[PDB]
Amino acid sequence: TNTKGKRRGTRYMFSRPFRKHGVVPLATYMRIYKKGDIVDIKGMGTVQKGMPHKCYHGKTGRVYNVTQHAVGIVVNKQVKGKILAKRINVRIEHIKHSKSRDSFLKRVKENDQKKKEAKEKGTWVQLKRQPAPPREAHFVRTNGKEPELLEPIPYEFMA
Amino acid sequence: VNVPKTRRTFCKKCGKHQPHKVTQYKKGKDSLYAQGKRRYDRKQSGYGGQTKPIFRKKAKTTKKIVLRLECVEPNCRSKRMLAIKRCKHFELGGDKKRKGQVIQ
Amino acid sequence: GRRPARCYRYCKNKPYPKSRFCRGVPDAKIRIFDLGRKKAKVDEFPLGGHMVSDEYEQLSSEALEAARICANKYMVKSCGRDGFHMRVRLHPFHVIRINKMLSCAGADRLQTGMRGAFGKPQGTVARVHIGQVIMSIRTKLQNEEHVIEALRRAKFKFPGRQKIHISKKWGFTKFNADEFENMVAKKCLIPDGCGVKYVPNHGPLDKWRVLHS
Amino acid sequence: AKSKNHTTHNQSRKWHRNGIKKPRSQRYESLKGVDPKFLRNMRFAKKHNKKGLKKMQANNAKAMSARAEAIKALV
RNA sequence: GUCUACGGCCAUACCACCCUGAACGCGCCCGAUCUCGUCUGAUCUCGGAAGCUAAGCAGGGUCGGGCCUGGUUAGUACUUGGAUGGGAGACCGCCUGGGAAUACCGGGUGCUGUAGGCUU
RNA sequence: ACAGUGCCAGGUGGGGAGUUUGACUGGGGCGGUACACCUGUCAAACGGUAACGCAGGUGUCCUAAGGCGAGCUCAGGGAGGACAGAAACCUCCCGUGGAGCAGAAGGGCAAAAGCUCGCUUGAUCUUGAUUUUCAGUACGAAUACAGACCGUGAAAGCGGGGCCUCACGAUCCUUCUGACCUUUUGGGUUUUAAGCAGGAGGUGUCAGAAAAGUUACCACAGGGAUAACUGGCUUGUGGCGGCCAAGCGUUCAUAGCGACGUCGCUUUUUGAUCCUUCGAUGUCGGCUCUUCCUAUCAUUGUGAAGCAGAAUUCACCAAGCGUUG
RNA sequence: ACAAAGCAUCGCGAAGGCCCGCGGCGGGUGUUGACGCGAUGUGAUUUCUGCCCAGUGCUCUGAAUGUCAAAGUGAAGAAAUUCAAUGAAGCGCGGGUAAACGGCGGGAGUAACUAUGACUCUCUUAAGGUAGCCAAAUGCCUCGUCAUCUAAUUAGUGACGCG
RNA sequence: GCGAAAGACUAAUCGAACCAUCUAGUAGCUGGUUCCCUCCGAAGUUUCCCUCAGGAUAGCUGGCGCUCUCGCACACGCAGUUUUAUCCGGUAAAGCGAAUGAUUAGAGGUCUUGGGGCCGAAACGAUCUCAACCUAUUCUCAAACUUUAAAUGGGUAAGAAGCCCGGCUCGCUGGCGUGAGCCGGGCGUGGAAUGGAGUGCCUAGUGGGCCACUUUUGGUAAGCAGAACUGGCGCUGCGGGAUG
RNA sequence: GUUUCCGUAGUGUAGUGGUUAUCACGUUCGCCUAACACGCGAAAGGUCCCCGGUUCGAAACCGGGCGGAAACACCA
Ligand SMILES: [Mg+2]
Ligand SMILES: [Mg+2]
Ligand SMILES: [Mg+2]
Ligand SMILES: [Mg+2]
Ligand SMILES: [Mg+2]
Ligand SMILES: [Mg+2]
Ligand SMILES: [Mg+2]
Ligand SMILES: [Mg+2]
Ligand SMILES: [Mg+2]
Ligand SMILES: [Mg+2]
Ligand SMILES: [Mg+2]
Ligand SMILES: [Mg+2]
Ligand SMILES: [Mg+2]
Ligand SMILES: [Mg+2]
Ligand SMILES: [Mg+2]
Ligand SMILES: [Mg+2]
Ligand SMILES: [Mg+2]
Ligand SMILES: [Mg+2]
Ligand SMILES: [Mg+2]
Ligand SMILES: [Mg+2]
Ligand SMILES: [Mg+2]
Ligand SMILES: [Mg+2]
Ligand SMILES: [Mg+2]
Ligand SMILES: [Mg+2]
Ligand SMILES: [Mg+2]
Ligand SMILES: [Mg+2]
Ligand SMILES: [Mg+2]
Ligand SMILES: [Mg+2]
Ligand SMILES: [Mg+2]
Ligand SMILES: [Mg+2]
Ligand SMILES: [Zn+2]
Repeated sequence: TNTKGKRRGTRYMFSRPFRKHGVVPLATYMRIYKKGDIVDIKGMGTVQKGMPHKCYHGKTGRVYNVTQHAVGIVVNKQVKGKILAKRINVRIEHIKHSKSRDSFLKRVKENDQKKKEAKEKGTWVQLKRQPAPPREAHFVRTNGKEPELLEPIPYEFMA
Repeated sequence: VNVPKTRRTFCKKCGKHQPHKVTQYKKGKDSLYAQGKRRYDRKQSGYGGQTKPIFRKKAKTTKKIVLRLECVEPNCRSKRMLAIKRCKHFELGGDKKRKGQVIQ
Repeated sequence: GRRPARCYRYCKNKPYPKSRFCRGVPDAKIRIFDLGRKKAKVDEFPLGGHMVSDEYEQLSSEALEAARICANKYMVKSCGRDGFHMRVRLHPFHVIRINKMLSCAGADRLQTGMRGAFGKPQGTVARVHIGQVIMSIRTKLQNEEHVIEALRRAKFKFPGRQKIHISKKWGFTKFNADEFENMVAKKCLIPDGCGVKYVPNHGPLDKWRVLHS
Repeated sequence: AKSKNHTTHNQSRKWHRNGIKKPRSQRYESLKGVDPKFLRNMRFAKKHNKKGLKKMQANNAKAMSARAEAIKALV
């Protein structure tokens, strides 16, 4: 049997990456979070107060609370089946803004724009994304060379 | 461990930090007339043998030490409990431990 | 003494290197990984003969022992005591274990069977991959056949199979042998006893000023 | 009388037979867990929305008649 | 072109040495009356403005070490799936897809934010 | 006036009574504790995962070894400097951490979390919310807040024990503390007792029985879920046999041998294992009797010899018939 | 194997020893009296019966300043009560007892072949196994060593004894 | 009870008689458990237990429903998918001329220094030598090492509960504003493919498992012991593998 | 193989809690003696088994090893 300890096996997880042991860069606690914002937890060794727990390391969740230097945040945690939407309290040093959201809200700001315009025209524009289509028959042109002849090369034991 | 004989901390009644007089706690003499004893008396009474369990399996070698604080200002004198983590050695007012000296 | 090499032939368990975590290891049997004239120069021994493994297996410390000696003996011979250099390129590094021989006296009364099956260190063993070299010899280009036969005899002290191969390098370096003389004059390479130092167009200019001076 | 000591063998089957359910989320989730000084204030904000409903109602008809004028000026 | 004050990202900014710095500043620098601190006005605190770029700092320089990025190593090592494939076995080949790391070669060497100067 | 009987009290009491005499466990017993916890690993790059799998640690210690605040810089090395040497003390230079941070390791740490000082009690009082084991129950431990009282610092802040991951304990009972608390019963006053709210006294089998043996005089319910025979799988060990060949053999590797190594066979050794049998397969030898194998001791036929003869080893076809008192 | 004669301890002068019974001023030994009764141990005869009272027992006109209850007495209180002084037997302390249970050791040097060691050093304990006896029904190593008995003996007998 | 003692004997019975009753004593343990057809259909895992042949609770199962959806030319929702973005990761591999830990060789070094020497009274004098260090090198390694660093894989996100305006409320927050909360208007298919979804009650059986690909821990190995991932067998016949 | 116990002067043995090392004998030197004994005075002698760690400091406290010893290996 193994030990239930809160920081078991994190020997390699919470470890500051490389050539970064030291002062936390001050930007990381001067960006703002407000309820609704989506956040990806990523623990960190230097700050021990308010750490998450290793099963949330790498997970995302939205924000529901904001205290003086921590953020209440709801993530999903799968347990033997049933997924429990549970809310944890994590100090800011272990948190980033997830740009996972931000591809859309840029497809949105552009979709809303491309619909307000081209509405004075009435021309229906492709608003939906659409997966990578078949590559659309074209030409190839060799100019004045035949292709280069390739031959499988004779084996020889290198060692 | 070692603790000082006095300390300033919250006195529940005054609503303020106030000087206290620290002393460690010893149990009281058991009543002989508390309900539990009176009951245990006249069930462990008669031709029955022993009735309630009794310990013969002791495990730990120390008890949590309990400080019995009391308000120094008069008219309050409201004693209060304070438990501390265990220790098999304990004193009061013992010798502030003298950094940077010769260990003879 | 020791179980036959059968039982410790395959690489089953993760490497068990001698460290603070296993101790009391009996010192490896093979000790001297190179003999002959290890005081040679690169400029006088152009024949990199190899003995390359063809199977992913283990080699006992005591095997690398006999394989070296029996090659020292078909060498200094036809070659002479000065005319070669022999390298063993597998240091027995991984510690092999033995459950304690299930020792019993008389018929028996008890052994516990498997409780605490974990056993003691018994010896050491080399890990070998396909296409990885075991032994390498270097002599004069004159003496090719005697490298082939000296390595051919050492095959018979080894389990599994291994091909004998003559390298395109110069002696023990990493440099293709058709190119050595060219990279020696103009000093892309500088003699360094056995090996050779590849000097690039990188460093301070005064480091050059020594050469071509 | 030794026995097996553990396994997660067909457990994936079991808890995926009723198809692991991401927790059904409604709008308006509970405020339980938010710091009291937020609520202890936002309840006073909510409790006195009505004091100031006259401003809200007349100022609503102002924009409702200014945008009934904006949609009629377009007409 | 550049500095000073406060900075962001934290080596393309470091380190080693080499060369050059107009004017503003930054500094070295000159004192211990008061404030303050020491075994020592060495540091810190304070009052200064006689000197000098000697150094820090700035700016460059090195077939410089380091870092930052590309190439190669290499479709190599490894691997998701697949077969009534091979092999006594170790292992190995192919099909369907993904795809690294050194040594070895190149290129680069701090970008900027706000507020104030100087080159009027 | 005690002997003695009547009744209470202390002692003594396997003479007698009742009962108990843990669990895990490559059968059990004896050995351990994998029985509550904590590191690194195993663990297959989310988490989670087993064995009496490894390598280890805990039942602590701290009045500061905590809380702020300053102030510096550590291990190690070089060069110097009266006694002074590999080591005392002083001084300069280098010093990304190679020291230190009470302990196991693992993470984390530099005008710090390290060391040195001054001031201290946030190790205090009080509701809830959440994390960790998880049933998503407790206990423990922890994380964010909010409300008081403070400590500290110019201040921003920081601080409700110990830089982070372990250092702990229900019901019942007992004790202590708190409220001009409630009940103490037909009213009223005092004791006394019972409540309410927090601490302590403890269960180490650590979600918590008050507990020694023996049975070869033994009993019952069962168990092939669990041994002692056979049989299987395996083959370490045992036996038998090859390959390479350094050497022995006066000389000569291989007539006969053969080290250092290496590949196998075999189930006439012992082990491992626990698949079969516990509504029982009679569990050592010897006697008798049959048959079979060849890994040939003799005899038929042969090839080898360091075979002159004799004698003798080595090998081949060979199990026909022998192998005793 | 038991018994046994014999040897030996042990209690007891009768309101006694041992013992039965549910109870009586009840019964057994007892129609008894220490040459008797009860309780054990060994086992004829012969020859002997060695050390140890530290342990556990038993026991002793033995000190009970150790403790120790019921009552009893003393004190405070309004009373339940609370607190005092005191103190029986046994426990603690001190004698005796092994024909009570039982116990009875380990190291070095040293003699003129070698070896062995009379002899001499420490250490320990409650004494450290004496007279005898032994590979015995008691010896692991073990088919101990020598002899004898056999053609041949893990058997037998006899000696040897750090057992 | 009785025993010249074996636990002997006490009416075929003795380590404790026979008879009736208390008595249908208790059993986590063996054995059995009675008609058909139809539909659905498991577990051998979780935590706690004087728990390990048993229970408790989790799951997995069935029954009963309900709430709606609309194939009634006029659908939202979900998913053991995949794309498109986007974070997370320390295994295979690699490396050790990058740290830590091992380790071979030479060249280079009186680095330091030594311990022996040989030539020296002695001498960093000469020549060696071996030790330890280190300057460029080189051979080989690490499960409890790591600069690097995959494959498979884990999170989210891909809109109406969404955007965009207007305005009120505050005991929080502040030079003003923040922020949150409200009211009021203004605007629709936001990647592929699939399928009606949501939710509440009771609840049996089970809690000995076994095998195979790949991964992998003890062991020499096992039809051995122990994990992962999926698949099976148990619960299941049929064609094939002679037989299974 | 598992569980214990030790190692200290030439020898057998004390000893502490982490600041020190004993006793006895042996031995060396004197003195008595005609000469040995005996006796009296003085003397010298150990990394406290080898190790690594903790610590200001280890002979003594931990961990490993080496050597000498003791105790278990039962039911078939
Ligand atoms: Mg009574
Ligand atoms: Mg000055
Ligand atoms: Mg300058
Ligand atoms: Mg200058
Ligand atoms: Mg460069
Ligand atoms: Mg009894
Ligand atoms: Mg058991
Ligand atoms: Mg995984
Ligand atoms: Mg500070
Ligand atoms: Mg507060
Ligand atoms: Mg601290
Ligand atoms: Mg009354
Ligand atoms: Mg018997
Ligand atoms: Mg008997
Ligand atoms: Mg079985
Ligand atoms: Mg068998
Ligand atoms: Mg010869
Ligand atoms: Mg099994
Ligand atoms: Mg039968
Ligand atoms: Mg034959
Ligand atoms: Mg007797
Ligand atoms: Mg006697
Ligand atoms: Mg006595
Ligand atoms: Mg005798
Ligand atoms: Mg006799
Ligand atoms: Mg006979
Ligand atoms: Mg005899
Ligand atoms: Mg059953
Ligand atoms: Mg890992
Ligand atoms: Mg069952
Ligand atoms: Zn008070």
